[PDB]
Amino acid sequence: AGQADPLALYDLLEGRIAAGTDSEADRVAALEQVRAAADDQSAAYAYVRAAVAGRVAEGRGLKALKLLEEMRTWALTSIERDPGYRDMAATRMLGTLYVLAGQHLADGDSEQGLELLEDVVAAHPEAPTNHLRLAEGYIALGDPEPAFPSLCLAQGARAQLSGEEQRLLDGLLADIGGADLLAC
Repeated sequence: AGQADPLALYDLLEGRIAAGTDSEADRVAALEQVRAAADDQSAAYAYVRAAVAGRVAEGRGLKALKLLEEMRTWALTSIERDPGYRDMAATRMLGTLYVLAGQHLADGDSEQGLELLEDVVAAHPEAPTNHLRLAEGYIALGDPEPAFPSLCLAQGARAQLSGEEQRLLDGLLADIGGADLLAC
């Protein structure tokens, strides 16, 4: 009767986000529709539920605390269903959530979010995404020294980062005084 596939909804929302053409209304509509969609018990469904809740929360400064908990809960559900889904994307998501906003989650642990990010790097060193998110976490938690090798790996393969990821990396590098000071 026209109900959207959650995975396809996610891809459409992510396309808008990449373009910068997502409004609050677009993000909220995606959240409502994935919530309404039937759960097929897959890790993918749960990942999408978490990711879309996360995008809505991100558009509210990560201060939509109930949405952060919905993200946390569905990321854990996804991991329980298949911890290898999308090369551990749900574990990476959960790690980033904790390093950035763990203090706003009852069962979150900010510092242990770094362990999740380390786990993803250990399993999937080939993806600069993983190095970028690990570096982001170390920096967020005031521990720049271990971030530098990860920054160097992310910068070295920056052509494989999404536009959003490149802007994130470039912001971290601007904050340290410029990419020219990494001295990889």
